[PDB]
Amino acid sequence: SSLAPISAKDMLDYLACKDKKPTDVVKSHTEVENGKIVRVKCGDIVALVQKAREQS
Amino acid sequence: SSLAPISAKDMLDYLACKDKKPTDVVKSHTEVENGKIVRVKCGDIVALVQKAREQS
Amino acid sequence: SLAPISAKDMLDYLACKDKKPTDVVKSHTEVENGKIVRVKCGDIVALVQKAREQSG
Amino acid sequence: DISTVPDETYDALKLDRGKATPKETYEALVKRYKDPAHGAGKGTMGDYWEPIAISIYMDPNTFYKPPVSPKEVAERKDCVECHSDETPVWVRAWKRSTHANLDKIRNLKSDDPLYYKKGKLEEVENNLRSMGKLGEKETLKEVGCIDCHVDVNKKDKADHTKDIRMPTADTCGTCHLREFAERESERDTMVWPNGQWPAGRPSHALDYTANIETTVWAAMPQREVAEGCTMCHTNQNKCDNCHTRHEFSAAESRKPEACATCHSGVDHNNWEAYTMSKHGKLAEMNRDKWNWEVRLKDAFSKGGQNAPTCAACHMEYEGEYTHNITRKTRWANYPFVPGIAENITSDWSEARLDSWVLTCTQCHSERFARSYLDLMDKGTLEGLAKYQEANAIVHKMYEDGTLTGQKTNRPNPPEPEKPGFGIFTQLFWSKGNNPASLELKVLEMAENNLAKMHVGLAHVNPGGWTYTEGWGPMNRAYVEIQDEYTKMQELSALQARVNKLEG
Amino acid sequence: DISTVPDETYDALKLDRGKATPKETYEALVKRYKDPAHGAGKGTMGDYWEPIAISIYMDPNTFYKPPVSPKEVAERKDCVECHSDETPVWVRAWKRSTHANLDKIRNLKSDDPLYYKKGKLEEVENNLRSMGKLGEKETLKEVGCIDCHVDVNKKDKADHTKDIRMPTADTCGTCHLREFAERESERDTMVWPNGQWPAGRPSHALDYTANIETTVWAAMPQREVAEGCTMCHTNQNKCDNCHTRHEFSAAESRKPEACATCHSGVDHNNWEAYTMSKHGKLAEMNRDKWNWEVRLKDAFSKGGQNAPTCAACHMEYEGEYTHNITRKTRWANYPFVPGIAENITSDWSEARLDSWVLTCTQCHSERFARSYLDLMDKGTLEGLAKYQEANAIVHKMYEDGTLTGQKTNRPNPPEPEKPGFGIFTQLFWSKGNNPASLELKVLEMAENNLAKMHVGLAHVNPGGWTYTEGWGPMNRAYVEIQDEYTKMQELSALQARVNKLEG
Amino acid sequence: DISTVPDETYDALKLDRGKATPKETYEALVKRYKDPAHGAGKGTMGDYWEPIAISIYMDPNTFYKPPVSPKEVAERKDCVECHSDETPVWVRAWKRSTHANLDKIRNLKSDDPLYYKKGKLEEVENNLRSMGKLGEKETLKEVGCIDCHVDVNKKDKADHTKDIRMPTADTCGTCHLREFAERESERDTMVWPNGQWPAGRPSHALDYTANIETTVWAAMPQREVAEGCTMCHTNQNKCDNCHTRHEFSAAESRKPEACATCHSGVDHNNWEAYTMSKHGKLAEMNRDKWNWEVRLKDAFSKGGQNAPTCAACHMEYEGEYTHNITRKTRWANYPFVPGIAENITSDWSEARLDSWVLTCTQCHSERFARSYLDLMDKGTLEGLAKYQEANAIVHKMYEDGTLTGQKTNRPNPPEPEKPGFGIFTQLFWSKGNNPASLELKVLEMAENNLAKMHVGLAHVNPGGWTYTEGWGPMNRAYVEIQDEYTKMQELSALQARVNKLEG
Ligand code: HEC
Ligand code: HEC
Ligand code: HEC
Ligand code: HEC
Ligand code: HEC
Ligand code: ISW
Ligand code: ISW
Ligand code: ISW
Ligand SMILES: O=C1C=CC(=O)c2c(O)cccc21
Ligand SMILES: O=C1C=CC(=O)c2c(O)cccc21
Repeated sequence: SSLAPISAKDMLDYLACKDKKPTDVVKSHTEVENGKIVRVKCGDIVALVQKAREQS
Repeated sequence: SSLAPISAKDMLDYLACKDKKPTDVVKSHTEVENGKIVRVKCGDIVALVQKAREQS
Repeated sequence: SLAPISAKDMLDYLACKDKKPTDVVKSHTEVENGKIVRVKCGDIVALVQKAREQSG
Repeated sequence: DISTVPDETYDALKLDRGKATPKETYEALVKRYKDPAHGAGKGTMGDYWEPIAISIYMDPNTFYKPPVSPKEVAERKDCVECHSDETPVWVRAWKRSTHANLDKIRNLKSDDPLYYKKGKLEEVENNLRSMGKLGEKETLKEVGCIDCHVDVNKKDKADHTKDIRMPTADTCGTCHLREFAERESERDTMVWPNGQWPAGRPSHALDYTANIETTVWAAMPQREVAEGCTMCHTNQNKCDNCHTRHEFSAAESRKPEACATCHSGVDHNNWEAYTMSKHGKLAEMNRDKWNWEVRLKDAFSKGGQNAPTCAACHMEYEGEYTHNITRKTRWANYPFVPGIAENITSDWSEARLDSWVLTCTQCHSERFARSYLDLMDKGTLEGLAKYQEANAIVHKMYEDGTLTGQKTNRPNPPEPEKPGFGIFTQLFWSKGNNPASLELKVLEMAENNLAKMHVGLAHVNPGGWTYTEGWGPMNRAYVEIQDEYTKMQELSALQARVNKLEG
Repeated sequence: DISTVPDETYDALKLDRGKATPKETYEALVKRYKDPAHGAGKGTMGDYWEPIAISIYMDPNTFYKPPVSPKEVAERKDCVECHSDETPVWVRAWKRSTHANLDKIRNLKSDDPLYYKKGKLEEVENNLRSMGKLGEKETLKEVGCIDCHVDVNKKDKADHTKDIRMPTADTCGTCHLREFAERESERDTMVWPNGQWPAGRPSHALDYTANIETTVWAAMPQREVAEGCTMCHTNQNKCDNCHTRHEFSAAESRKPEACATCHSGVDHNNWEAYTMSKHGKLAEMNRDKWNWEVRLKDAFSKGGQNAPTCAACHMEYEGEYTHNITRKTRWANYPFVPGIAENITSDWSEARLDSWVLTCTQCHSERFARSYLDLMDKGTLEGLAKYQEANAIVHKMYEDGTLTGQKTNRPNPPEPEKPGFGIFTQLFWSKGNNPASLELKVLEMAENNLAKMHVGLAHVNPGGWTYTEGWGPMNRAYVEIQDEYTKMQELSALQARVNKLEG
Repeated sequence: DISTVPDETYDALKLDRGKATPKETYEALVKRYKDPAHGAGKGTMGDYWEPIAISIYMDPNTFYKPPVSPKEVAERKDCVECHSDETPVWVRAWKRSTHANLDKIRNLKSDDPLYYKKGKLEEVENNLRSMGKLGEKETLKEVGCIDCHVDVNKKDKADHTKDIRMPTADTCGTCHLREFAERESERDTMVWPNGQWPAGRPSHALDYTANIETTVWAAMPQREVAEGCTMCHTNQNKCDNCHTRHEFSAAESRKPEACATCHSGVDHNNWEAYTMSKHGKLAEMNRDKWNWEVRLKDAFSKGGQNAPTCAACHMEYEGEYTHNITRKTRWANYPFVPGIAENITSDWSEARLDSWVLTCTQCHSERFARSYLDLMDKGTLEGLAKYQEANAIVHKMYEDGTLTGQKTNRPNPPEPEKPGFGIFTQLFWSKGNNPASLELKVLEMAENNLAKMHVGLAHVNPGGWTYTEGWGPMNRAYVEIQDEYTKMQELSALQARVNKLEG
């Protein structure tokens, strides 16, 4: 079947969190807000990816 | 003398109507109307070209 | 810090080197009223020398 | 059996590898190759377009017929004699070709690096003997004009007005069954797990099918313009696009310049990116020190090649070089295709990623190779996200109907294309405000700039995804999309106050 | 008599082919060459521009004078010795040149493919004796610095402050009268039936005249910018633009790279289109297998050339290779020129079309050659119609005065240029809203994109008229012209309602 | 003493030229090279960016650590054996290199043009003896993997997980102290009189420092995009960007193609401008006639080179060729930099102009050389003035706050960048209407078009500053800036009348 859509900003935050603990926080590779790079908790992005994979 | 001006769409419809009967219908090479390629009757394009040949 | 000089003035200065102050040359960039602007060498050289004294 | 043909090809042809003979395997390939259900013919939209004069050479199996003049009959030698003054270079190029000097291959000693051509010469004869084209002990003397253009190893008369044909891929496959099966294997190896692309695509085996199955290619009236696309999509029909006629030099096809005519442009600048890379510039500086005549398997050892080429990087798979160039594809040049980015972390892509590392570890280290390939994947996603943010702005206007002339002057595309937002048809057809400036700008932002960004990342040209191509133009597209969107919002707010004063 | 010079050249010079001596023919060529009425001098707009430092080398017959330093007198041998360290490569390049080794040509046997240079050596000596440059028993020793830069076959001292000259075309024509007459024949062969271009243009014989007769070239104040155009238009003045100084290699001029510096750019990308074609990429892969020293007549047989080059396609006419490159021009690169498209079906174009087919049939067949040339003609007309529809929109606004800033901020172009719509001056001069964005965009749509489309069609680069160049950008220009036109229409309708509320 | 190192280098290092030994000079160079105060390390903004996988190869002295696998210890011969199958081409390229065949340099006779390499081999050994790297009677056997990647002239075992290093510039300088000192001299020779650029910049010695000290390079989140900039700024860290690994061919670095990957693009098209010039096209036609193996000093005499290359023009200074390419810089590619134009007439610039004429006089005359260099300077100012007029229009709108979305949707740049008008950060970062279209268009008008204009002037490509690049695009940018300014003024005037009707 067709794979569930995932935005490229989410793919990068997912790729940046590989081999890292879910509580680790990394900088987004594309998002910038209030003059700073948006920080992404690794537990949230992996959860956002897995919730889309289960819909496939 | 100077040659009479002929639009490129008329040049293409004339070349598509060469060695063709005046009643034949060919496809335009550039025009599209109402979501379909415009059909040009060969009698009309040759008449428009011949009226330009006599003005040269 | 060096004093700022517009590029049109640099060109008019190069065209007035080894020339009399009363000589008039054509600008290399300016066009007004459908003609190239003529620049008197006495004015452009004076504008450069007043900028040289503000340099270090 | 052909050891360079994957299992998926025999499985799709209902053949057993052990018992399949060169004649039996060839017949099964031609059946699917010439089947209109598998892409042959004028395609599904053949009722909307008609061929032109040059089209008989682009798709010979569908449109070609021999010329009415001259009305002469000729033997094998009569082709060389009459055409020695009708096509003088064609005869002189054929004379130097290996096809006319087969005894020059048999007398090559075992120490000369070109001894591998003798094994293929015997294999070529091996494929013909199974088909009953020559005796089991009779040797192939030459490959003349009558062989390719009429019938392989013909000994009798041929009519120039009835029997002349354009040598298509199957004509080349009669003798070169190995290379023809490897290219046709692309229909079976290039299968996407989530259906991102049609099965067997993108590939040289279905480039003509993809070309004629493009809606805008059949719908647009400018047939001479659309046939220009066909000239880059003729690998399916003929096999002289890398080793050209009539020299048919294998050393020529290995050079990077053979891929330049097709794999270059605003939507896939592989030639521009590779040449400007260190890999390509080294190929331009050291092409006089390399032996291009040796095969790709021996190019790094017996050829003295120290920089990678298009044939070396793309035709290699797990240490073997075949005419299948799809077994390592992951991104397929267009990152915006749905499912391509989401599949880059799958085991399907990771297996092909390891296959690419195996190609680079022939020179670099595995740590260095994977260090840059990770940059290619993440760098491509960084560009993809830049387009997705700009596309959300233009797509919002499309659903809101606020695009320029969207509701006033937006004529329908030529049949059989349906009107849409940011469709490929708008790249080669335009009328009125269809497409709009914002609609075309964001379309090209992905179709052209984002693609050239990934190409620059895949072919190590730093400027190819930073300043010159990719991130540079995408930044400009993002800025101008934001600028026009804010401008049109201000214009809408200004027009809203005018409607208030009139109501 | 020179058998490679057409009848129109002798007829225009009032000379009889049989009785005309090399001395009489040379004087008649120089008379027209240096006549200000035939393009020599500063041109009709010479009162608007003044030369710069580099202009003495671009137009030597008008501006060059010997330098005041040094004040030394020199013989023939003193030229080589002192310049061996003042201009070391010029001396070292000239020694390597054939001009310094003329006895090396006499020992060439008849079996050597370069024996034709001996016949030209004797022809050069034969022309010099007709002019009274040496005794009938004296042999030409060498072609030294004093020969080209002072006087041919000078035997006494020369003053470096009085006798030094830049060797112009007539200076080269003193010895090479054949090639000089062939180039000068372009004034007489290139005559358009309906006056689409000035007589003798476009041609290498009047490229400098065309440059100085361009209004913007004389009107613009940026002389250093305009003189850059001159650097591509110096074939009329000097003859070292293909076989450069001081090697003057005939093998160099036959290579495609010799035409690249001039025939390349946004309005005529012949170098980009040819190289990216299969013909050009084949020339890049096989340039080590070809004998560039052999002449073009033997290049396809005795030179081993299997792909066409710039010199092979354009200098050939009815089987003979001459320095006249105008006898096969039909489109002249710019399809939007009035009368060019309507003349493509005339007997004048059809005769030159048959002359092009004769060039193609040296390799391809006549059916294949005419099949693509028909694509080039129709494809150019298909692109031309795309511009004509977009030009009608912008020209519609110009006559209506609705262009941006047309009535508020549109200053006149620099004298002696008259204000107009979409003029060539607006490409190199701009002030205020003169030109406008739409006006410049549609101007570039024809001057740049439409021109590059035909170039891609004429030089078989499929991407050159589809995705990358030609139809690609023309499609975008059509979209952006339609988008801005609809926007300005909506802006005008909104402004009309404001005037309604104020009335 | 190194005779090719300027006095300013020894003076800046507090050393006396005469008595300083190679060991003493090397330690002083490495001290400043690895000093974070002189550009080493992560830079002043190191807390804003983190390295990626490829960064351990881009800046090894800051990020590189040996790989955890394999965990084996190896001698010299074990490097060649195991890597003969792990990186087979790396071994085969090193075997062909001069580093593996040092006895081939000692047996070179005096008649061989490559005899100068023996003097460098003896000088390399002389530098190592001062540093205690080999016996006073021991000859350098080879330059193996363990020498560059572990320690120079190592005789015992080495741990693959602890002692493996990436050969940085100082690693190359242990043996090649001359070329390492010449490159590091750029920190001291490139000093601008009014501080137009930072001291020692632009130069290959501080290209990585300039890269990491760029605000947008550290602020932007797209590390894979920003690291593409790093790949062109690695000359400071490693020395294999011209003579690549692992052949390290001096003939390769002399070719123009070695500089193409970095000196090419939208802001500095030096490769595009040179190649399309007559100088470059001659280098493509005559690269088979030149002996690239001879040094640059002997390239014009013993190499037969008649056309200039990148290394010949830029590494030359007063007749000597060194790795310092800054002692003749005048324009520094970017004419819009404050103080650059005003400094072009100073004695500092005029002295370097005279140094360029000495480079040009190798072929041309001083009159011809100064004639075109006068065109380059005046032509560069003519383009600069065109941008200055257009920048005044956009800068007026910025100060007036009338830019699109300047006060409504203009988010701040990523830290530590402060918001501004026409800043370099807006080329690689954009969000909302920051930057605006006019703001980015005038920025690119100078950063890209004006820069490529001067490059075309400096590298004699006539189309590079007229039609295609430079004046062409600058004209379009000027037109479109003028058009949008008139449109927004009319839109502002129309909006003012709406507020009048509402008041
Ligand atoms: C049987 C009559 C053949 C036909 C049909 C085709 N080829 Fe062939 N070719 C044949 C042999 C026995 C050989 C020599 C052995 C070998 O495999 O090399 C060749 C040669 C070639 C080559 C090699 C070029 C070189 O540098 O040695 C190429 C690249 C080639 N041929 C291409 C080719 C193409 C494209 C064909 C279809 C049009 C084709 N060949 C048909 C035998 C026969
Ligand atoms: C008489 C003093 C001459 C002048 C003036 C010029 N040329 Fe010459 N050239 C001359 C001779 C006797 C020859 C040898 C015979 C021949 O083949 O022409 C040449 C040679 C050339 C060549 C070919 C060199 C090669 O290696 O093939 C070229 C391309 C050439 N000449 C060009 C040329 C130009 C551009 C001149 C004006 C600067 C010029 N020639 C003047 C004799 C004389
Ligand atoms: C580019 C269009 C050129 C211009 C301008 C000039 N020449 Fe030329 N020349 C050119 C080519 C491509 C060739 C090769 C012709 C062939 O058949 O291979 C030549 C040849 C010559 C020669 C012949 C020398 C030889 O073949 O040995 C001569 C003597 C020559 N050219 C001289 C010459 C002169 C006098 C010119 C100014 C009128 C001139 N050339 C201009 C390309 C071009
Ligand atoms: C054969 C494939 C050619 C090669 C090789 C080159 N050119 Fe060409 N050229 C060719 C054709 C069929 C045409 C158009 C014919 C027509 O009907 O107009 C052209 C056109 C040009 C022109 C304009 C002159 C003309 O005859 O139309 C120029 C100035 C031109 N081409 C330049 C050019 C250059 C620089 C080449 C080497 C890179 C070159 N041509 C090669 C055919 C062929
Ligand atoms: C001592 C073990 C060395 C180290 C460390 C480096 N190089 Fe070297 N190299 C060395 C010698 C004795 C020679 C002989 C030739 C010479 O000119 O000295 C070389 C050779 C080169 C060359 C020229 C090769 C050629 O074929 O001309 C180059 C361009 C070169 N070396 C570059 C280079 C670089 C980039 C280094 C750091 C990675 C480096 N060398 C280190 C000895 C030694
Ligand atoms: C003209 C309108 C053209 C048509 C109808 C056409 N091409 Fe092409 N082309 C490539 C990508 C495609 C695809 C996509 C993949 C698929 O559907 O199978 C289609 C249908 C198509 N073209 C038909 C690629 C792939 C790039 C990559 O790196 O993966 C090519 C390589 C390619 C050659 C090509 C050329 C040659 C220069 C031209 C002018 C066109 N195409 C035009 C276009
Ligand atoms: C700068 C402003 C320039 C001027 C004044 C100029 N050129 Fe050019 N050029 C070609 C076409 C022309 C013509 C047209 C034909 C005619 O009227 O006689 C003129 C007046 C002209 N230029 C003067 C062509 C033809 C293209 C083709 O394929 O037929 C060239 C080839 C050509 C060289 C050239 C260059 C070199 C790169 C440059 C920078 C310019 N021209 C600029 C331009
Ligand atoms: C990406 C955002 C990039 C950064 C951070 C960067 N480069 Fe570069 N580059 C050149 C000019 C500069 C400068 C200017 C002078 C200085 O401050 O020292 C900086 C800080 C810089 N780059 C860092 C030049 C100069 C051109 C000339 O002729 O003088 C180069 C050559 C150069 C290589 C380069 C590349 C390689 C292709 C890329 C992709 C970038 N830079 C991106 C850019
Ligand atoms: O060229 C194409 C790239 C992506 C794509 O989706 C596509 C398509 O859907 C139809 C025709 C061409 C293309
Ligand atoms: O370069 C030119 C192309 C077309 C044209 O019409 C023209 C022109 O009319 C005057 C100067 C140059 C040109």
